[PDB]
Amino acid sequence: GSPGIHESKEWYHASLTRAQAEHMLMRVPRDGAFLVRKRNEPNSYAISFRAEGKIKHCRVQQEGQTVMLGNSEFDSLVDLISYYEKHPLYRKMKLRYPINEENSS
Amino acid sequence: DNDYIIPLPDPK
Repeated sequence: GSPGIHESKEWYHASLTRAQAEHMLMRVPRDGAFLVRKRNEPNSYAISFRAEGKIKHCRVQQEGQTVMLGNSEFDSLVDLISYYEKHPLYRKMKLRYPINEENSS
Repeated sequence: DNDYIIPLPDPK
């Protein structure tokens, strides 16, 4: 809510090892979780998430006008996943796993 | 090409 508009800090990564996220996503069997991280430049972001145990991230693009997460443009980084949070991202993912299998039952 | 995917709601 308050913490998310423009400035954000809780799911996006931009300091710790980005590749280390894959080793942390494989330790969670049965569904993984949805996260994000920075790339090798301030002109492109990515989403690190996974299910089962086949870790896979994503690459969101951005232009000088609006951003393009995929089939929708949403210059807002939080609004981009805000509407897609309830809708389906890839052919099945849905950012519905904001935590690792441990106490979400 | 692994460790990356496109957020598209459909098989295409």
